[PDB]
Amino acid sequence: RESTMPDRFRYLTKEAPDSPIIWP
Amino acid sequence: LSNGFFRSNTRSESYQYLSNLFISNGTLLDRMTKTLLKKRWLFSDEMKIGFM
Repeated sequence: RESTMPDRFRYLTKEAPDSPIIWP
Repeated sequence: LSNGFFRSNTRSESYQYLSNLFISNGTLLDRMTKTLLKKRWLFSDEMKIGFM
């Protein structure tokens, strides 16, 4: 697609996963 | 308006110096406008990297 978003700031648009709390 | 010809020559010398300076660094502006052509955005980091 065509947009006005710089390639440097693309990876900042996603949500990272998180490890569940290992201790319980 | 006797003060309309001094500023014209001041800007003329400014333009002549700018042209003489840009002639020596023509490759800089060349690679720079090509970098702006491929990568659609241009920040200060890419700016200083392309100053090489």
